[PDB]
Amino acid sequence: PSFSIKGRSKLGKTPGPAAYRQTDVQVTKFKAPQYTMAA
Amino acid sequence: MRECISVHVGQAGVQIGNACWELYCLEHGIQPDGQMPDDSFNTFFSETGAGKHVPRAVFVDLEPTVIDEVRTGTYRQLFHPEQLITGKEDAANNYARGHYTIGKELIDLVLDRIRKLADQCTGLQGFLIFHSFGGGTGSGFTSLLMERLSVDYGKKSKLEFSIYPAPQVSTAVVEPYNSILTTHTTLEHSDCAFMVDNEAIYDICRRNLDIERPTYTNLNRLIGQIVSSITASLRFDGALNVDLTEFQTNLVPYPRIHFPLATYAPVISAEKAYHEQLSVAEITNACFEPANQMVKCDPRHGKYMACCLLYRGDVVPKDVNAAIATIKTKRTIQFVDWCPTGFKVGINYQPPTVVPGGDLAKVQRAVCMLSNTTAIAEAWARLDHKFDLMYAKRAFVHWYVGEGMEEGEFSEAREDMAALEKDYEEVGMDSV
Amino acid sequence: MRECISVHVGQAGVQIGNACWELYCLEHGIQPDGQMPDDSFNTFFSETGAGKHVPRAVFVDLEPTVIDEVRTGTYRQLFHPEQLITGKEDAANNYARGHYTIGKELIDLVLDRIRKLADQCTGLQGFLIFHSFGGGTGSGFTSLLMERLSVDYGKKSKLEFSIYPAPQVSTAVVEPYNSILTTHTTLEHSDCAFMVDNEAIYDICRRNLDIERPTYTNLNRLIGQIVSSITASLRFDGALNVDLTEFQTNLVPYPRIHFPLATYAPVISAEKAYHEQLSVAEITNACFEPANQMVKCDPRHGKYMACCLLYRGDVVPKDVNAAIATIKTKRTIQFVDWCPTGFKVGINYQPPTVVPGGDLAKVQRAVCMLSNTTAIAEAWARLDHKFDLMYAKRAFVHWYVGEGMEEGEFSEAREDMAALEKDYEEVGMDSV
Amino acid sequence: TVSQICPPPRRPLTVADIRPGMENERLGVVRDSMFQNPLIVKAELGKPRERSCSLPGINFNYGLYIRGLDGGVPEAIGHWNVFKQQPTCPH
Amino acid sequence: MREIVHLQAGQCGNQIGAKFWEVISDEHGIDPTGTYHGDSDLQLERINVYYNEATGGKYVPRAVLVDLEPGTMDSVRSGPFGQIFRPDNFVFGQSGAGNNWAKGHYTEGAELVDSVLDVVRKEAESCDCLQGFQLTHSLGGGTGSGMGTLLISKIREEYPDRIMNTFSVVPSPKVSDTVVEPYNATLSVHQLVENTDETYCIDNEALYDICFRTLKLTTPTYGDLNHLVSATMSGVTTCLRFPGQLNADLRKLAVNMVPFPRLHFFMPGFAPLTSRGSQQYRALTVPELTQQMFDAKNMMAACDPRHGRYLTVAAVFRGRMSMKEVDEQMLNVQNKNSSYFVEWIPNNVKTAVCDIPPRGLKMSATFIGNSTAIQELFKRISEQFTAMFRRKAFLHWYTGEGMDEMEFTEAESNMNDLVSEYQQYQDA
Amino acid sequence: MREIVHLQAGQCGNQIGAKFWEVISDEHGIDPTGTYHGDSDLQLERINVYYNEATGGKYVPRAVLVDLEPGTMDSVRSGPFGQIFRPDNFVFGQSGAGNNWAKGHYTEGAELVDSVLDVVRKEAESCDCLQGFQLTHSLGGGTGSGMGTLLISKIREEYPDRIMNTFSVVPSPKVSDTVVEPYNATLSVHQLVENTDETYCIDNEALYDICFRTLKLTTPTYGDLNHLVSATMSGVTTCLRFPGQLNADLRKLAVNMVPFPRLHFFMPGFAPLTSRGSQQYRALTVPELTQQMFDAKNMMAACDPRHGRYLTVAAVFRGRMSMKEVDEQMLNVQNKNSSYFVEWIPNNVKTAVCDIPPRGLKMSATFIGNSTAIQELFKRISEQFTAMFRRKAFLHWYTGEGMDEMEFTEAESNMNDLVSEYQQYQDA
Ligand SMILES: Nc1nc2c(ncn2[C@@H]2O[C@H](COP(=O)(O)OP(=O)(O)OP(=O)(O)O)[C@@H](O)[C@H]2O)c(=O)[nH]1
Ligand SMILES: Nc1nc2c(ncn2[C@@H]2O[C@H](COP(=O)(O)OP(=O)(O)OP(=O)(O)O)[C@@H](O)[C@H]2O)c(=O)[nH]1
Ligand SMILES: Nc1nc2c(ncn2[C@@H]2O[C@H](COP(=O)(O)OP(=O)(O)O)[C@@H](O)[C@H]2O)c(=O)[nH]1
Ligand SMILES: Nc1nc2c(ncn2[C@@H]2O[C@H](COP(=O)(O)OP(=O)(O)O)[C@@H](O)[C@H]2O)c(=O)[nH]1
Ligand SMILES: [Mg+2]
Repeated sequence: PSFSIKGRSKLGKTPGPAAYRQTDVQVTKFKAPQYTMAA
Repeated sequence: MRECISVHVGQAGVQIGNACWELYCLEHGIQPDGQMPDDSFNTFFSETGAGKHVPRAVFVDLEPTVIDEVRTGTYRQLFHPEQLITGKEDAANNYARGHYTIGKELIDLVLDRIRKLADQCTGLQGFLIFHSFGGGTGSGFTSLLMERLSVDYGKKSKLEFSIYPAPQVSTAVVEPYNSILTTHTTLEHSDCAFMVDNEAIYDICRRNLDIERPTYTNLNRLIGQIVSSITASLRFDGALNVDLTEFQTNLVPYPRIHFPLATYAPVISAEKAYHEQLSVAEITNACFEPANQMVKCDPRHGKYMACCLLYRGDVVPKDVNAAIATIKTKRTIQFVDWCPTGFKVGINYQPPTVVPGGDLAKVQRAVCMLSNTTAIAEAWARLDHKFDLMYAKRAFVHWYVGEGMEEGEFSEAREDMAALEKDYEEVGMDSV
Repeated sequence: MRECISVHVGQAGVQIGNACWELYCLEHGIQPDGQMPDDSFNTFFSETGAGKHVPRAVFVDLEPTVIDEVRTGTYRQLFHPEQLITGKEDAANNYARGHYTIGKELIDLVLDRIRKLADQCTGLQGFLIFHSFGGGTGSGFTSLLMERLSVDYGKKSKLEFSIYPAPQVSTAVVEPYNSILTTHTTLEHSDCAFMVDNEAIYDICRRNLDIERPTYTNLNRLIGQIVSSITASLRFDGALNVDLTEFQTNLVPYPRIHFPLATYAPVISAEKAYHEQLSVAEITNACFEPANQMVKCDPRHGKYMACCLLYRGDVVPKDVNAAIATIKTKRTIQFVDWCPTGFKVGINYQPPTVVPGGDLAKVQRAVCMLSNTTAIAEAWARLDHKFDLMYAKRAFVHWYVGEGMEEGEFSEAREDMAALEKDYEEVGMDSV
Repeated sequence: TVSQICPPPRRPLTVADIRPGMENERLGVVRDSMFQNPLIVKAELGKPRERSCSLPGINFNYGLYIRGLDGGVPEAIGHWNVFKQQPTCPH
Repeated sequence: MREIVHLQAGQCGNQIGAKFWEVISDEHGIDPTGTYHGDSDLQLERINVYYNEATGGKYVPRAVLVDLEPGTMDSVRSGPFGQIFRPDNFVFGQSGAGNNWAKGHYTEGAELVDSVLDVVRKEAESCDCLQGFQLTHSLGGGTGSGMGTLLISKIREEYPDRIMNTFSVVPSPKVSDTVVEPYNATLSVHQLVENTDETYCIDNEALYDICFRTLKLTTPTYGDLNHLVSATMSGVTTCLRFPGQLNADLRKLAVNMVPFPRLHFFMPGFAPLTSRGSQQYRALTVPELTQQMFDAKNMMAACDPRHGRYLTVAAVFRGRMSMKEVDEQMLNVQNKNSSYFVEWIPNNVKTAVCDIPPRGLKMSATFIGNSTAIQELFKRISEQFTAMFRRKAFLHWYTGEGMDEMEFTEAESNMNDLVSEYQQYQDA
Repeated sequence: MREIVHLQAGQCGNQIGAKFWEVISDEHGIDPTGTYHGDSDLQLERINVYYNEATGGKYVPRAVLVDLEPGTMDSVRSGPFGQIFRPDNFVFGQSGAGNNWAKGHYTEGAELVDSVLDVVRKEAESCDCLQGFQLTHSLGGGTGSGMGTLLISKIREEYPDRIMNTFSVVPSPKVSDTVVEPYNATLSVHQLVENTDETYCIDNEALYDICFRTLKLTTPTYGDLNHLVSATMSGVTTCLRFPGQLNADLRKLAVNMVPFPRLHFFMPGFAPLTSRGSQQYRALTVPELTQQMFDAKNMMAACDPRHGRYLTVAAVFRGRMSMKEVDEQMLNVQNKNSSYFVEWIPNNVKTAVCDIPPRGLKMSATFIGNSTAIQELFKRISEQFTAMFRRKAFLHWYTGEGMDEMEFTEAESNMNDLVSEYQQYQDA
């Protein structure tokens, strides 16, 4: 039988954990009120 | 190993979504609450722990009710408590209100969920977005959404399901505007926007399905069955299965021109067939009958370019060719002189499922036909001319221009609209 | 054999101390009574004659209330009756008070017992401070402790877990004074000063732990899991265990540049963890995101230097090593050109024990990231800029000089901050 | 859910679990439903949101932990077992 | 001593390859497990041709299963003989194919090609003596056309003297199940015309027609359709394994068939195909087995051999027959249908007779011919190409990877050259 | 007889070595306790080679365990094989071996070497012809590299003639467990191209590949990886504990496998490395183990064996084969891939056939090949150094335990020297 050495095949998406500047609570969740003075 | 993130956006979408996810859950075998009492589920679901099959979706709505009801319903214990991103103020039928104003605030929380849903995926063959050419949430957001995803995720085929403005019936006064702008940000950032119009769905379920007074519910189940069919090959088994990447190379016939139609044909009234069962031969003809077209556009006034016929059920490999033959001979059905072929068969095995309490029978066959006929040219030409009437006397522009959209944009959109016109006209003029 | 001396100082550190010792007790089999109903308690629980496990700590604050709370509360039969070092006045949000007055009338009383702690068992790996940068005992008393213990003991590594001022969130009007006044005597004797913010965890407890009403007790349990993880690799068996004198050798490149970050990855509640499969792939992909950094600081602006990924629980080492190769090929976590490496790994065999009746889901996995990035310089300019608005006329200075203070250190601390700002800056640029 | 570890599952809050003192001691009618949907549900002092659903017990293991049919290297190296020609019954 | 391997490439060829190892393994007695449960001894004496012996007596089929989608070998593994193959040559790419000859040959193709050539060689070196290979592909789409023609390219320089046998379902004229099928065949048959000596061109129209006019079966699926294909697949290489009278391997067929190097497109046929309802009067005489071969209804390609002369006939007869009666009927077909046979070649048939018939059927033959009328197939698909290419319909999705208009105007020119030189000899 | 001293210094080596002791205990039938529970006399005849003896027969392992942290001590102690080890040989030192090259080579580390060499001596003396030194270590850490290059230096001076058979896990690209490995590596290679003759370079980036693409596992732990290493460890000494047609000792594995004096860094490998799934579809023949010995996916180190004309290779075949095959199958491989083998060395292969096969695999082999490919492994750590040096990186903890910029420049110089040496012949 002939035989020969082989190996190291090349074989064997998601953009980033980071980027995507992440926003705050006053967006999709409850907003604590604003409380102006009295005049 | 095959995955498809589903971004249900806007009321329309979230609605078509709760109809599609029921159809999906049943087909696979999970009770509306996860917990299945196999690789099928994978395409549209992901297991996580002691039987908590959760879906691959991300419900998005700038308004907080259509998703609130999805959060306090029966499928509440299914969708991740974080995938159903709601919001605050609505989008007042304003492309600007979504794309430029309100919308620009949730885009982050939607694309980060999309990010997570895809790092857990191992083969995103294509996204499935569900929008409506009616208002901002469905138009503006889906635009921003597309643009970002287009570059952020990449060549992954983003296929979308859209509800086009009907040529007479409508629930808006500004729909001509909203829709035209959506195209300017879709004709270049999508691959196949399987369209549909309620007016025709309200006739399929009025001439065939003997059902008067149909509500939204009984108009999205049929949309669910079309989408279920185009995603059944990459979910169960088959003989000539078509991957999501082939519903493109074998349909879109030029750079743009990427808007397929739809025609599930064995739509049969519940109380009807007691001594009959449709056979491929006629089930095919049914989808081509100019009365099952779920998108209103005299299919005869044009030239069917390409055609994909997905057969689900006991469809035999050689009888689909019999059907294809006769159809090709039928004079009326005119196929362009450029495409000598013109069909793509998909014999899957799983028979169309039965929503427990709907309007569909248990037919052992199906023919979801996604067709690209020039006819749609006119089907959007109507909307275009409706735009003309309003814009002429700057009407309802005050509202959009006052949310961050240069009035110029409107005109530029009509330029891209009138482009797809000559394009559809051009992709027909018989070769000299 | 293994040891870590945990010194709890200030209002904040005592509060963290109440909660962090809950974790250490509940990991082992010591009920809060003190008696145990093998060799893993020898790092945080000094054994006695009867079977009691008196903890290795010292509790000190000038304020009587916080220690008397421990001297009246439930954790009271286990604490040494004298290690509860109680002062008799208050540090008064004042660097002057704690470092050059009533602070130096409690030193010999706290330095006797902390000296009495070293001589009763062997193997002192390092030193654990718990304080805050805010205004008083955590700046005045903390300073005089860790400068004096750096000559009396010798060389063993000195770790602190401070509560840095948020660039918004603040419960005192002179924090920037008493934070730049505790960086001259931090930068020269603290090997790794693990700062933890307040604003971030408020946000982390809201998005992921899903608390829209968080109290201080919840803020300290999450930090309690952070300090448990670094001290679990010397307490429990593993596969790539790190030691308290070697993660110094791989996290601080330059002698001045030493301030790390911190992130617990399974930081999520019960109604989301049944919905999510906390596998190795995204449990390392949740440390790197800008929504789980326990210090409010932009992690993208500023390129990463070294990442000591403390894994915990059941993780298969290949799944780790392949997931690490992912975080390198993605293009937003910029790593330094001066090290192509930068990823220290380590796996323990003990799963996280969440305190029962607690917010955190009980997960048999954890990734306690200990980051070190060139971004915290931008989180130092914010407190530096606060100095440049209250020193322009020298407000709130008469309490400082009034007890006793030179005005010299105020300008001298700024050029120390100017040194620390410029130090975390030259290590970003390329040398051609 | 219930079969997920034999200790009782984490029941959502009901009428009988309301004590005097907390902010959720709700004035008006107290039935089992308003504490099971979140927009009537308010927040308490440092607790999760009212789970609104049947969650498993405290000791339940969350997430998938794969236990593959394995044994690994001292199975692939430690033993060479070829396909056994099973003797069929004499038909 | 003698070897041939098989290369299942494409959804077609893998399922045809499923039929390959259930008509061969039953022809010489191997079970679904792999154990030999047979009766005759002269079927393990040449097992080394298609099989590799293992420890204990299990025989493994030397065959790779090439694709660019895991779905089609999940099907063939779950099939009745899906345990017989090595689980190491079940090589699969994970990204899809999209029926693109372009994407399955230049971009998503060039990830599996080193991996398949690693497992092609590991069997093909492990021989005593090679004669050639076998690759069942589509010629009508993605994985079959694209990857398949890359294999026959890279496998050619690596063994430059072996009988490279490729099987292909040519896209039928009326039957069309792929809209891009003239954009797949024309570019693929471009490469087929140089690095392939034996290629048996089959279709799907005539395979249906044999099932509706000869077998009388009113439900031909894709299972029984490929059994007729697998009948030829055996028959041309039954003379390799099974002993008998006047012999002919593959190099023989070639030398005694391909006249000029380009002109090597062949047409198969199974001779004793009878309707299933037949039970009585069982005497398959040789004078009626010669009529069901040279008729244009058992032709397994779309083109008919009436609209052009032949070039060379190969008939691998099987069973026990008196070759006087065999030869005299090879004469009469030449003499009776004299116009539909070459005059510049004196004798236009090859005869090959085995001794072992197929299982069941006492007498059989395999018709291999090359009529000059297959240029009708090559001209019609050129007409199917000159209407698409002229104003560039699907090209915007084939030029996206980097194959510009240069490769299409040259392939059509080579297509017209394949039409022209194939026809200039019909004039004679 | 010929004895081999075994030192276990480091965090990685400690476990690789303990794992080795099980894959050497089973062969000589030593139960975890210490009594012999085997079945043949062909194992007790050399129970005096890797094992010693004891009143009764508690053949205790001649090992010397060392680590400046009593962690692995109890870890190993409380393991599959612990009791057997000598309580006295557990020389440890409650300290902090902080991953730092200047930890166990200059500071704390050096304050134990004395007690270490004290044990090493006790054994070395109580024995006949000593042969070599078996240190299981890691060329990327504190003890592993620092204390390693110390114990080996202070042993090649006390025992010159005796060879030095170390086993190190060289750093790599993908797998990265420490941050200051580049340093710990370069610094160690310095005192390894000057005081060793048998350095078996193993990696974790290709070993994991073997355990994912060959033994297809789903949970490759740390025990799995070490077991593959342990195999080759108990394979290069098989011709010193068991009979064999053609034997080859560790000096024969030196005069033959070390071409020029400096080129002594070799890569390891095992033969029967197939998964259970296919361990029934493939036979285990001398003409088969050779491809599972000459394949990059069966080498436990990285460095594509292709990019580098292999200098000298050796295969300790085990079991009962026929040298007629061994000789020819080796010969074939050689001339078949002559381009990738070297020319200035006419023959480039050494065949060593034992008679005792590894528990199970009736025919096994260990591939130790010196190739001009290990240069890449020694160039990746060099570029790593450059970066973490141009801008003096974590040197503030090295140049603080008694180090000097000079040392680093020296190490890197001597490091790049070996690259040039493994290239000045490659070009030929
Ligand atoms: N098929 C189908 N179409 C729907 C359904 N609900 C709404 N639509 C379509 O959507 C149009 C109404 O506008 P939408 O797009 O739903 O409004 P929106 O998505 O909330 O966007 P905004 O109005 O800007 O907030 C109608 O003309 C319908 O054609 C539904 O349940 N099924
Ligand atoms: N996370 C957390 N932070 C706390 C807690 N208690 C106090 N803090 C922090 O501590 C700050 C309050 O000032 P401290 O630094 O604690 O006061 P002090 O140093 O003890 O000085 P005196 O009160 O005068 O003795 C706040 O800004 C908080 O950020 C707590 O329980 N959890
Ligand atoms: N005989 C046979 N022909 C098939 C089979 N499947 C598909 N075909 C033919 O192949 C053509 C389509 O090629 P296709 O399978 O989509 O290409 P591929 O998926 O890239 O290999 C159709 O015209 C069918 O007639 C099969 O199982 N058997
Ligand atoms: N392959 C393998 N490598 C290991 C194992 N245990 C540790 N290592 C390696 O050892 C290296 C760290 O060495 P280090 O702990 O600094 O050596 P030390 O001086 O003894 O502390 C890491 O790169 C690991 O890859 C194991 O079980 N298998
Ligand atoms: Mg205080």
